[PDB]
Amino acid sequence: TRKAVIGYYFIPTNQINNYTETDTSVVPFPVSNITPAKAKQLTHINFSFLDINSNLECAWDPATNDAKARDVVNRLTALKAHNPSLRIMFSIGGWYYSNDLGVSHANYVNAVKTPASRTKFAQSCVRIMKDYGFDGVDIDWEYPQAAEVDGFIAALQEIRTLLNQQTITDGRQALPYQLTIAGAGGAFFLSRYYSKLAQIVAPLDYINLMTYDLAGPWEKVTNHQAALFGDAAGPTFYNALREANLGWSWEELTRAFPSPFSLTVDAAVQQHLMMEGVPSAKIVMGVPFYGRAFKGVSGGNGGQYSSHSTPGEDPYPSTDYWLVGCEECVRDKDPRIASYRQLEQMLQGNYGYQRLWNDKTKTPYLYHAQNGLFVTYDDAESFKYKAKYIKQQQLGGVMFWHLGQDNRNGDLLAALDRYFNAADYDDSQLDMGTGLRYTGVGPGNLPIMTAPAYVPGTTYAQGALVSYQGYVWQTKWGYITSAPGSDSAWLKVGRV
Amino acid sequence: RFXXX
Repeated sequence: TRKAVIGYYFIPTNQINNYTETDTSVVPFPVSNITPAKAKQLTHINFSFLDINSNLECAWDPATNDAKARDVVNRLTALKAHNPSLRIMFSIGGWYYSNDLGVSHANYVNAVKTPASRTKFAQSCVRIMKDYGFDGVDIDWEYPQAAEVDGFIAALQEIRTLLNQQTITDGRQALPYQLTIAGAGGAFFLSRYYSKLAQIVAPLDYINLMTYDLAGPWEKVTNHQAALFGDAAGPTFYNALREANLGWSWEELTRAFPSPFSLTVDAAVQQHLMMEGVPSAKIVMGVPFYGRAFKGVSGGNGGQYSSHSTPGEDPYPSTDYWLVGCEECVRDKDPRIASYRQLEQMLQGNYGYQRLWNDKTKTPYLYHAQNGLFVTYDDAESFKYKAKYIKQQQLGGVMFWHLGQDNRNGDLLAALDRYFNAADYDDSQLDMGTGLRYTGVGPGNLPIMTAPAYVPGTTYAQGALVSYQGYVWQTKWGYITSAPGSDSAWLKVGRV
Repeated sequence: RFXXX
């Protein structure tokens, strides 16, 4: 089946109110930039972002000029005339609105609190969907805390029920209304709801892993923000998942969650696959269409893993725009982030940047020998490995943040589409390398092994293997006399 | 992310 290619499309409320397709200084990336050729390369466009107001219902930002909004949305839905598989989803949330200290956080916690609030919220979701002409709902709450998870799950189940009803009522059997969420792409935020992943993913068509922002000025040493695989020379992190309320034994926790570990895209994907009831087909790998920059770094390894002097303070202090060549950074008042479009232009300039490649993480990075600058980002080359990985692991597809950051020729989007569907692209020889793989093993990814059937009344020594209840077991110590699942001395290590 | 985003 075709791999999903989900592009978030974000347009600031101020750009909506001043929408125009003839002045890039007002609207850098209007919808017209999405030609029919590009509409065909996408399977989903996630319009971002809608919020949840005080009436605990899905709603546009109060400052939004509604007529301008519908006009922009209508331009997006008009693109469906060029691609019968394309869906224009709308995303509820985002960091600004939903983070713990976000301007609308309480509305999220309250919307999912009760059956009544959940029914009211779900109905507003479907209402907004049919009202503006969207094709599905994406929930991007960053992020629900463990105590709000059961409500979160129930809310998703309710939206699922209403959407399936709407699909029938609207004869959309060919292009069913969908439900997805942007999920965490790193163990720390993932730990908030990890124990209930199976319940969270059940009502979804896809869980879009935000497998980016895994590095940034908020960390001590520079690092790749979306390394596919790990580099032993880079920093490692505490595996927060081992502290999840899973109810697993020490032995199970340790094998599923090695710590410290390399915070990579492969780690996030494997961490989801380790849980039972989380199908590979629903996992979507997120990739960034932007890079993160660090200043005051040291050479030696191209700027990688160096200490730096980048204000991790969000609303970038000073008007000191140290990110040379990045005119966009000036426009947006922040030299710590730049779109691939801007980065490409900085590279072809003579701003003193050198593009290097890390063959372990399979990602590029820029090093400014002078000024001491380092930029972690992704490009068409890193997307080759990520696309091959998506195919090998049988993931549902790729997602990205965000469409408006691609270059004018739409090279990053074209590359993703090419790697998945071009008849003349052949990656059978692409070498995935020796970067560190996340080796955690859990209930959802037990390996096939083979073992004799456990014999009741028999005593086995330490290390013995046996089959029982459709699984293969190993003894954690010696002189065992009870049965698997009935004696803590046995560790389930394989299936069939 | 992670206040700007």
